[PDB]
Amino acid sequence: DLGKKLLEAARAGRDDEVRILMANGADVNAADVVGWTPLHLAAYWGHLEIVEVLLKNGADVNAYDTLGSTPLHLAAHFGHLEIVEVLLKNGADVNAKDDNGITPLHLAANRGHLEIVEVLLKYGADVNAQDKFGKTAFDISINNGNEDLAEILQ
Amino acid sequence: STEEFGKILLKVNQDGSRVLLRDVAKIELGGENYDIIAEFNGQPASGL
Repeated sequence: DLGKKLLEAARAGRDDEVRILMANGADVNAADVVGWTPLHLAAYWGHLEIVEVLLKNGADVNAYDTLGSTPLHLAAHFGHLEIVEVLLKNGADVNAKDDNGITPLHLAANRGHLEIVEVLLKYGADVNAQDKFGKTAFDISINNGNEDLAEILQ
Repeated sequence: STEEFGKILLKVNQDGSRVLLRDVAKIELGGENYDIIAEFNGQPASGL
């Protein structure tokens, strides 16, 4: 029970305790019941300083949960611009599709994180990428009625 | 939000196009009832 303390520390935002558990050599890809790694929790709750520490000790950036969602899915969905870049810069699959076919661009477009959408596109995010319902990130913007987002995706 | 109510899907047409609630209605936050309006020294106001 060392990789389990890392998960709790990563979610809590305890920068120091993560580095302390990393020194003692805890499993950096230690998954919980739902398949969330420390990198997943840090991306969701938005602990950028921890995301950098985890990736530096070789945290699987393309680690996916029991529904096929990655830390990039969470980061892009909950408007964590700095973390989306740090993830993408450390070789995060920008075209990553979950069990529903939803990509980080789909989630970024849905919540209307205009800045993150541009960062994903910059790293070669497929605009024509459909989900299980045959809906693109542009189809989201038109249905959401987003003027600024729709112009970026055409 | 008004944005969420606006994109309520009323029906999908045979040609694929879809009728949203914002196409047949105006969506805004407004009073339950517009009968009661108050002024304090001729200035727009509310009160208890």
